[PDB]
Amino acid sequence: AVVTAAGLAWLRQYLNPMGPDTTSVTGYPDGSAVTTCIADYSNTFNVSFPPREALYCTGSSSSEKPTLVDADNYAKIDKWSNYDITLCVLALPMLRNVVMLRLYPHTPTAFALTEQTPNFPQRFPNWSVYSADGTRFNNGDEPGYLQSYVYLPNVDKHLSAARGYRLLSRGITGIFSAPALETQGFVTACQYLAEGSIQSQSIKSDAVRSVTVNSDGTVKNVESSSQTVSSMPRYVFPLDGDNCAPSSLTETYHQAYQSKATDGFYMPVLSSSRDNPFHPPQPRAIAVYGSFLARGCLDPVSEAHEADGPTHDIYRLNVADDVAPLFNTGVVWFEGISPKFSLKLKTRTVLQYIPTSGSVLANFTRHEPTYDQIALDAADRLRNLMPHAYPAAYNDWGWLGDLLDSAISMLPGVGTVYNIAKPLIKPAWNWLGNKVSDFFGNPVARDG
Amino acid sequence: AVVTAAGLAWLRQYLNPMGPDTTSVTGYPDGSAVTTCIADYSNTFNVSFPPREALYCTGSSSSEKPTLVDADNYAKIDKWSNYDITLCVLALPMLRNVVMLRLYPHTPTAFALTEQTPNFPQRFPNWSVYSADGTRFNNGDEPGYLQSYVYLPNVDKHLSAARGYRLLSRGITGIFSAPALETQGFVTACQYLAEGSIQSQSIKSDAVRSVTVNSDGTVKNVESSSQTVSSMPRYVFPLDGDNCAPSSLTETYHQAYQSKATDGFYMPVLSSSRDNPFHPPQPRAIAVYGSFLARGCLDPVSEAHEADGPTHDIYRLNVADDVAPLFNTGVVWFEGISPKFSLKLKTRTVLQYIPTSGSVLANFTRHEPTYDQIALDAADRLRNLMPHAYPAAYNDWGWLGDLLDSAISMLPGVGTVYNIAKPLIKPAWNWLGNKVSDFFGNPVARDG
Amino acid sequence: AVVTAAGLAWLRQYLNPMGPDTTSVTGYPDGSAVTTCIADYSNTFNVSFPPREALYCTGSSSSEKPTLVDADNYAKIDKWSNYDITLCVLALPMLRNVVMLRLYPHTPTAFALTEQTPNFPQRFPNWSVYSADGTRFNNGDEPGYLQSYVYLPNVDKHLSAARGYRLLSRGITGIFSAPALETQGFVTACQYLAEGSIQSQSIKSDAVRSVTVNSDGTVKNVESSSQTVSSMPRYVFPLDGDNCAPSSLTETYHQAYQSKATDGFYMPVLSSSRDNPFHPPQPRAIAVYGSFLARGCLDPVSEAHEADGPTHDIYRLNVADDVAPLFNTGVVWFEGISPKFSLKLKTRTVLQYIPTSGSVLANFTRHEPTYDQIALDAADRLRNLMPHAYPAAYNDWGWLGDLLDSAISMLPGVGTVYNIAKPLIKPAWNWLGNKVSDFFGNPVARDG
Amino acid sequence: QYIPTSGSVLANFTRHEPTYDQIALDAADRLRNLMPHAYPAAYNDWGWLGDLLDSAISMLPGVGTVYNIAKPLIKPAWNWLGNKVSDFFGNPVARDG
Amino acid sequence: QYIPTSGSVLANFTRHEPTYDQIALDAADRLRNLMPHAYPAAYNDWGWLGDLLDSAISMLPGVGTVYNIAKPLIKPAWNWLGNKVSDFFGNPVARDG
Repeated sequence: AVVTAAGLAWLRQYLNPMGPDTTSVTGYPDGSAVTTCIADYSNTFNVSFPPREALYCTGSSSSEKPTLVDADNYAKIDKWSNYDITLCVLALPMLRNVVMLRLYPHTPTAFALTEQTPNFPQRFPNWSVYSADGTRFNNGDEPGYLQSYVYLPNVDKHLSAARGYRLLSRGITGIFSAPALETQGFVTACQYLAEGSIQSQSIKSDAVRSVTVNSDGTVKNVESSSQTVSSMPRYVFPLDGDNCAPSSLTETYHQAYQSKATDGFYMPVLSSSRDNPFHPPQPRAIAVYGSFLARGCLDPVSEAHEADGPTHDIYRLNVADDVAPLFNTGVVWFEGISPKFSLKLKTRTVLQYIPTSGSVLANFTRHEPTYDQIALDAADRLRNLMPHAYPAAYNDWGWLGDLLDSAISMLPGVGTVYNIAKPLIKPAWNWLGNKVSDFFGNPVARDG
Repeated sequence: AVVTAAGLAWLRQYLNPMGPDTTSVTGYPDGSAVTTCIADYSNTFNVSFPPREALYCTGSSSSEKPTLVDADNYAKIDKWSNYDITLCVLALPMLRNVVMLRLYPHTPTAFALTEQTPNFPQRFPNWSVYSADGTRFNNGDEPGYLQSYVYLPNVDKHLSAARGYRLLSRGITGIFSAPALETQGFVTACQYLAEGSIQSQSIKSDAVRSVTVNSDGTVKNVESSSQTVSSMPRYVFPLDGDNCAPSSLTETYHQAYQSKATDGFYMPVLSSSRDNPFHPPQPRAIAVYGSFLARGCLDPVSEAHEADGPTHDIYRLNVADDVAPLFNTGVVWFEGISPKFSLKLKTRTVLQYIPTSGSVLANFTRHEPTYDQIALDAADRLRNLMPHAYPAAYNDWGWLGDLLDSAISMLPGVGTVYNIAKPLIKPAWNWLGNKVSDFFGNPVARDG
Repeated sequence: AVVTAAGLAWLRQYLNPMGPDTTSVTGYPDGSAVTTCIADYSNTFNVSFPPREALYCTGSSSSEKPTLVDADNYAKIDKWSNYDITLCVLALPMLRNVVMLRLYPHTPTAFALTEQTPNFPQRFPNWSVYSADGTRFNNGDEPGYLQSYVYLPNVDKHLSAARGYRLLSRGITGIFSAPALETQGFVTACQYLAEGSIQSQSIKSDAVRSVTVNSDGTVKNVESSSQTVSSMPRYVFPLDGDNCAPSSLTETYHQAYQSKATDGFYMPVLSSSRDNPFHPPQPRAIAVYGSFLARGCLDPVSEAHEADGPTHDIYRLNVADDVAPLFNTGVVWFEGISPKFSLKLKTRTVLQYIPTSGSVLANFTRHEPTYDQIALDAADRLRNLMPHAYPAAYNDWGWLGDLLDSAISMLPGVGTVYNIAKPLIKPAWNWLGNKVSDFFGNPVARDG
Repeated sequence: QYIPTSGSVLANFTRHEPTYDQIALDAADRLRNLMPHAYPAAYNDWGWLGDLLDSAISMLPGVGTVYNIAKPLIKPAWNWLGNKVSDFFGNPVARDG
Repeated sequence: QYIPTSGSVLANFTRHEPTYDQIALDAADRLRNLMPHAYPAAYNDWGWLGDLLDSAISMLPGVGTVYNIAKPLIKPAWNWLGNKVSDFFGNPVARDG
């Protein structure tokens, strides 16, 4: 009838993963009655304009031979560094490979993805180049953008030795800095559910064509093996790359966060469901849904045109991982950024494990099978009205917890004891104009 | 603690889509906090016995060459027109192709479906013929039935330009008319959940057989490529065609609607779940599950008989669409209908969109992120006790809303303020015998 | 506002399927408003050490020729019978093939499964031998263990003639007996959700290699058909075979049951969800997920190494069935058992059907569309705190129903009438030490 | 606003709200001659608008007035160059950007 | 206890509980000289420990005491060979194994 302490702690760490008060770590309040070990991974990365030494090509040049550095095509990327640039970060719900960084000479119209599988995608300190025409880059082409994955190795090590897992919370902080008189730029951030699933794309086989012209050998096996079959199963994400441009995200989602570049960002990615069950680690190749070209059976056609129906393009990422289901995909854009910028990415990922017998995690187990329906219902309440992101320095929200959680905890059903906690009003998160008001109307003076 | 106005409006439009009072259009009460545009499609079609000009063949005759009219096999269909006929309408949850019309010389024992993919399925004004032996029809065969799809083009246009969608409500009205002294016939209607999913059927490849008899060429590649693989993924519906006969539906479902033909029908198709999340438009080829023939591994067998296990037949519809998940499939039968009938089909489909930037829908957005748990719980309450259909003229139900919704709104939990609203009794929808009583025992005198 | 009688009856039969008081049979309290027929299957089997006549080989020896008895390799199994043995029972949610029995010379480190598909898996009275090296057994090998499936034929007959089905409850009782002075041994039991799904493994095709050396025939079709495709779809269970050892299960799950062998076991398998919808009978080949070997795209690799990514091994069971989704998988181990033991397996499976018109089930229908939200919420409450198993003789629990169900029925929301029913404390199910206390602290003196 | 043509796209987004309000139109005619032609780009969500400015101006039109007095109205001074901005009721406007 | 090194495995299992308790440390220093060096293998879950022994010893340290008297403490006799074992408060210890 009242929210417990463990439920409140879980709610605070779920909504504010990188808050200063979040020191203790608590599990999901479902009373699973299983031996669990909760792991907290805090990582920091300093991303700036990469040098030539950490830049590789994804084209067919690096097909069999391993990663190849740029053959001093770095002059074009220096030309990029002449003017302002754009920096996209894309946080898919993958456990390792927490975010994908991408660098553009200028803001693109869409989050494009190469149709051919890239060769040797690079972890964060190294980058991989992609051409301007939306294809993989070989030496001598025109570079279009740079891409890298921010990888957590300890997550991989611990996921190997676990019966099951579930993501408890994840937050990404974007401390931005630039030289004086070069602080111009804008930051946008948005979360939305891209519910991926295990799917296989439709591919075609090859028909054999043998013409035996021998006097006794005249088989002439002209059989048509060119039928339509299913490819290897992959975990495909329905992220709308064509609608991932910053302006579309701002005008589509009301909780999207916009501010000046110097404010940075702080995205506490949120789950889209109220139940968070354990899952066995099942890494798979990740892919992203594209769009279809041939209408196929979308119009009255014949049998032969059934096969080439609305088959959506699947973009292989050449990255294997197991994803946290029902968790939002985040995307932030830094537009018009000075090329000599500096972004301190600080990611906190807290997730629960069921240890395997004889594994390392078995030495850190913790028996807290606490249960709290009120906390879960409050999270389901709050999911639809929290902002998608906050300024990087906006931690330790006063309204959270003793007011916001308390105010939202008595709507669920009528399971309420205290008559009235506090009236709740619609906040206005206008960081660009310095007219920010919280959920209770109290103003937010700038703390940074 | 009390149902809001928006929740009541959504509930009324969800349960009575074609009610006269449903003028305003309201979104799903979940407080999605997204920019949405709600589109209402009202369409009217006059279906009667088709002439020869609008009748095409689905057989291999129209394989490469486009649709072929009947080569004056129309005499047999005129012979159909000599006696009474049967008219089935099947409303699958497909967004476009709202219903499938089918014309039979007499009531079939099951809703059969051709094993081979039909050639050029026809939109409503045109029809396609299928043979009497459950196969596709070429000229010179014996026609078994006629089939057509009722297509909504504006739905396709708007679905192209949308990040996401969800079906809000759908209703189908069946105004029936016939010449005087030819009003005999019966109408049956039933809704049931056919939860489709993306599945691929099991097919076989072709083994190459090359016999090189040359003096130096004696390779003899006899390799067996004839293995079992997966076909193209399709959205498959588990509709029980073998159990779709009118009598079985009447004796299986208590809420099934039965009446005289002149009463018509009015089916407000209902969702089977309480959550209606947005989904990205992902059109796919539609198919229907059949039944298996070879038991396979249902009995102790060897390895070689693993492949030919219980593989269910999949009937390709040669139609591509994206379906509304968790929505009931409706089916109505008009049995013993005079051949010179006239059915006015009136379909109302209201569904929500997330507009894409720069699209047409962006000019009609409407920001109403209202939330109402009571309305959703009331819908979950009511799903299991509303009739599957009503007579075509039975709109503007008095019991709905201020009594039925109010009576059902205080069961959910104990979140109740008003002590007692109105006692609820079991209705008796006996339209055949004119002994209809509503949910509160009040009689229903015939209004048409 | 109060739990009905039908809801209480369903809850009692769901939590205590084999209780003495469970005489009447009641359906799921969801008010489906469908014609249903509830079938109760009670079966008894006497499993002991099999004789040579009922022992077959799974290897390639019995590939085309049917099941082959052991060519008097039974001396090694007699050597097994010299010392103590181990007996595992694995209750997957398959409707028929209720349990899988397995006999080991000594406790294994994991629940291994053969990589090659076994030939002719045997129903319970017969067994099939598997080698000690985790491979199928031919005559002359080293036997590793024996395996059999306990099959219910009436379930198959009734599932054939049904539109839909759902499992209502399932319980397995393990009455254990042994000769005097040979009662040593231990019993362990554990339930956990292994949420299976329809998946297809990644396989490879065969590239054709034709070398035409004729003077005019010089085609040289060297085309590479060796691409990666999807195999036949199968229902795959993510049961952790590597973590199914008894000790790991005991140390992982708090509700796992441990006792002496003579106590037997009684596992009332429980659902993992609160909704139990009807499903059409769709038998499929069953398989079990293994583990992957090649990391593949888990590390930065090229395009050619995308295919051999983290592809998990899929172990075909060569058994076709339709499973009850969202139901727990049970596993019990009898360790250190005297070889001349005797286990009376008593399985009770109660499940609901929607009869097909003209079928046998249509003669036993029963119209009880009762609805009870409180009972379902109470089941969701209780799922996480009931023991996974009880001693075989521990039926008719006093605490159940008028106390435990009543005590748990007033937590859900605040939909509560009676002020306080009874305080609930944490039970201690220490059957090994005879210090068992129930949910209310009352001791449990040994009744057997 | 549009009047949709039959069979056009707009016909799928119609909305029947034939509401009438003479007071609002008269208030707009009142206010046209005293609102500033422009504001700083960040000066949205004016506090004085609506519950004060519209209310203050809504009782001048004719004598169709119910509430005796809403709020006195004074002449604002929109001096953005010198940071001496005062709204229609004399309250100062501190710089929000 | 460990202080994890950055990037090590232990860093994934840290736990922030900087609790401080002088009374517990003083009680341990109190108790070190009067606990038996060993017990029978089956003699776990001592009844006297904690709510009596720790409580009885927790009010000797200094005079930082709130509760007037917890329980008198007497000299135990751990004679396991002769089955005449008495705990710190004189209660006998019947053989549990």
